[PDB]
Amino acid sequence: MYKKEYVIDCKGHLLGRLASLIAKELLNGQRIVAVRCEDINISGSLYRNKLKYQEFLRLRTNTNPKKGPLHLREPSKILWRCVRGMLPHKTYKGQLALKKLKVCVGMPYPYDKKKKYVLPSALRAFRLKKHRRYCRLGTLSSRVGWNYDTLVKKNEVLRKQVSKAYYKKKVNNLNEKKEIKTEALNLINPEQRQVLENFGY
Amino acid sequence: VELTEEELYISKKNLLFKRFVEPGRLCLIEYGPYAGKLCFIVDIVTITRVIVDGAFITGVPRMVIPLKRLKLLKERIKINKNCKSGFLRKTVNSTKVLEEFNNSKLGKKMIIKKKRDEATDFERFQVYFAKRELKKKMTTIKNKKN
Amino acid sequence: KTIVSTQKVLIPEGVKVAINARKVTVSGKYGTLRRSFRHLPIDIRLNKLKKYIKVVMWFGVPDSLACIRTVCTHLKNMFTGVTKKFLYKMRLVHAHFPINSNIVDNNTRIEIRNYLGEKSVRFVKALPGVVIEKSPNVKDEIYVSGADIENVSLTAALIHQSVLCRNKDIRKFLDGIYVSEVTTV
Amino acid sequence: AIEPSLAQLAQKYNCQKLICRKCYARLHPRATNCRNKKCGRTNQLRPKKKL
Amino acid sequence: KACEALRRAKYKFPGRQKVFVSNKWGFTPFSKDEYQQYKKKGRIISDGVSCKFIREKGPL
Amino acid sequence: IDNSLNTNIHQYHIVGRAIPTAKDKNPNVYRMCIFAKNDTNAKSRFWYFMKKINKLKKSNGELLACEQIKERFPLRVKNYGVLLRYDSRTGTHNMYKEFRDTTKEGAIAQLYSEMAGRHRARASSINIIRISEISSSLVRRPHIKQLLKRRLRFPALHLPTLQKEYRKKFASKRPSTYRM
RNA sequence: UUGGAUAAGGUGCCUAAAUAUUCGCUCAUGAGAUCCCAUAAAAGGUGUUGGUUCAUAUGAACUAGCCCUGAAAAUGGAUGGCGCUAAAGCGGA
Ligand SMILES: O[C@H](c1cc(C(F)(F)F)nc2c(C(F)(F)F)cccc12)[C@@H]1CCCCN1
Ligand SMILES: [Mg+2]
Ligand SMILES: [Mg+2]
Ligand SMILES: [Mg+2]
Ligand SMILES: [Mg+2]
Ligand SMILES: [Mg+2]
Repeated sequence: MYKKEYVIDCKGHLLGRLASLIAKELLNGQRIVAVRCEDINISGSLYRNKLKYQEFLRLRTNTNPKKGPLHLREPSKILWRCVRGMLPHKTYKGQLALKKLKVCVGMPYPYDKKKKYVLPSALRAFRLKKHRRYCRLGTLSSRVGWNYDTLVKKNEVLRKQVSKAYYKKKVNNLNEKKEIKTEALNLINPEQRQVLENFGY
Repeated sequence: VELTEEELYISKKNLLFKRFVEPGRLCLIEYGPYAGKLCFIVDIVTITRVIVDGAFITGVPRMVIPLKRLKLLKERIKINKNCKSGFLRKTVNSTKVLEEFNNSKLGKKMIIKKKRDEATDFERFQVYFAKRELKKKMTTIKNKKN
Repeated sequence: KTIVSTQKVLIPEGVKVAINARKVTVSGKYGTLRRSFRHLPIDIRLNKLKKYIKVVMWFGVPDSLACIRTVCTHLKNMFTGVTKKFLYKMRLVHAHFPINSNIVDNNTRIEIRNYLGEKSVRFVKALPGVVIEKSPNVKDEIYVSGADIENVSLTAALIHQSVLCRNKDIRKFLDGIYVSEVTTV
Repeated sequence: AIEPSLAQLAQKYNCQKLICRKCYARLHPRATNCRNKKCGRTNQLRPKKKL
Repeated sequence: KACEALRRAKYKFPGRQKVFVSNKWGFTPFSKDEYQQYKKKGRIISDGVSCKFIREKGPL
Repeated sequence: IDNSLNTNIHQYHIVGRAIPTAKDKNPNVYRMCIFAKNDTNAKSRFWYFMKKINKLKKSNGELLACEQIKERFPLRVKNYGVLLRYDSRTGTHNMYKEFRDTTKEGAIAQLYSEMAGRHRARASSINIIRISEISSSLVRRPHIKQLLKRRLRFPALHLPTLQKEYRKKFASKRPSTYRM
């Protein structure tokens, strides 16, 4: 957490754990961009999750619902809320930490060209037994009225093509570099070359 | 009775689970006082615990471990179930399995890492210099290509 | 926990079986069927040189074994479908008013008219890739057919639902379409 | 006008079942338990009343 | 049948009860086998429900 | 030597006898193996058992011998049969369980965990009545029988337990549980 | 006052300290979460997990763990919150 800004790819993660991971980092002093928040997984069965959400929604302020619990139903929003929950947001430091976090659905403008990081101690594949029921967050959101899910998916798909295109180019570049290295290893100095070989490069 | 051409099929039939925990599997201990160390599966205690032995080439004594603390390598050497440590040592040396492991990508990378760890400052500097030289040469080549 | 549990599913003669990651795809005489199994931990494998496919499950309680068995059964069903269409015979029994069954839109969308004499039209559309035919032998029965053992069954169920009456004695009013025979073409 | 075989078939579905003595669920005629969670899967089953 | 009856009865007591079949002969404080043995050597006199065991103690 | 894996249950042979009295010059000596964490605990256990069985209490007897028995072949897999007496919240039960292990002590340790986990039986409530090595022809429990298989082989589906050095919260590329 | 080392308790984050290790057990369409303490019962359960006693690898009967039912009140809502299921639950070591 000594980087300028960590971009976290939220696909295949387990919600609460991910949030927890984020929160500590934020507290420490790290700018976090939680990206691709539609594919965050919850450890409960989908129906159960939905029920829970419904229950949460039901707890509103009786006198004037303009105040009280704002039931933000965007997956990113939900994630943000979760993060906040795990923070001392009522102080100043906590507030600052919260501010530092930025959440995104899918991938927007700058966070497509930035390196996407994964939290391995929070992954669904590493935290759930494969005979247990899990729930995609996007789906849950859709169920409790988010609407912009299909659109998001489409956008993601579109982005994927672009990424693939870029990836091909990158691969080509890498290959070229390798070739160059191969060529030039004979053009250096013997002892130096040997040394290089010894140290892996 | 022979297979004639079915043998080939058997050889090249994709199996999802390569590397089984079984007697004579190589094994890299990941967690504990011993880590990064190699050690062979002698017997197996239960569904979770196994007895390993790092043949006196390696530093790790015969001991029980949780399988969870082991990462199976692609290497195996056929051994009798009740094989004692001396026998294991004899066999592995004969088969040159350690050499094979070293040759393999993972082993190579491990060794590289070790080298990096153990290097003197000067050696690091030498490496840097070499890299710089390569870059220069590489850059020149790139320019030429352009 | 049981270390190794296996099930052998013998493939028929004229079946093109193709698996990858529990996503099984079978091609035959009466269409192609694709059905994923990536919701249980199973390393199902092909044997293209000979016959059969082997479903194996490592560790896991009796639940796991049960799951494996189910998977095997499903596979078998699929194979059967590919070889030969799954024929679901559905006989409609009426006490007074004859049930008017009308097939349209390429043997899909079976329209049920004049059930118990309500003068309304009951619409029930078949699932993807399932043909609904009428009687060539007797007078009442309706054939629900088309490769997938599951889809056809579902369609049949839907049809039944569409038929069945509401707030009256069900033991007296036996009116409706019912699955007579589960067979193959 | 219900020909005997057809009638029998109809019965097979509509009549020859069991019923939960607790939540009234229609069960298969050979069931040992309720299957429904609300009765807590009771074994208290009765046959569907005929006529 | 007896066990069943007991169980039925239990449904009416409060708290936790348990039906317990005994190795005794019946109300008498002797194991079945023991009782049989006693009968064989005639060291036991049966009255009504309860039975007395000859202890080798009284006068002739 | 590993200090995270070890379970500190040892086996102690204890011998003790009631103090001799003018009226009972030649008392009876009692011996037992006791599975306990330290020597003092073992002694205590022995005393308790004496109390339970005979008329004897620590106050009117003396420990004659305490040995501490180490496994003779601590690297030979063995199939252990165990007999237990345990107390539930509802009453008392006898039971027999089997554990495949490398030492008696290890087996005992396993057993304690099992009882804790499966029956919620706490260490206090259990009395080990006999552990003996069972030949493979007399294995009655399926989870041990299976192991006793001929050329036994299984894959490794367990999740990697990385060292808290190479454990990092930020990862480059999504790790793989598949391995091989 | 300074430094140390603990106690009760904890160690996912809030929250200082383990997403520690180790062996089990739990999936809940109103889970569970630690003295006092802020509740739950009789009775069930072909849910699963162990057992015991019997009979001829099935059929019984039981038994106890967890889990489910039994389980309904009024502002909205409270294992303290967020959350958590290869637990961050329960029982251990
Ligand atoms: O903490 C639960 C909960 C809340 C919220 C949130 F507030 F973010 F919408 N989301 C939950 C989710 C979510 F849908 F994954 F976000 C799952 C399970 C419980 C949730 C609720 C809160 C009221 C009482 C218990 N259920
Ligand atoms: Mg101080
Ligand atoms: Mg300290
Ligand atoms: Mg902290
Ligand atoms: Mg939640
Ligand atoms: Mg806590």
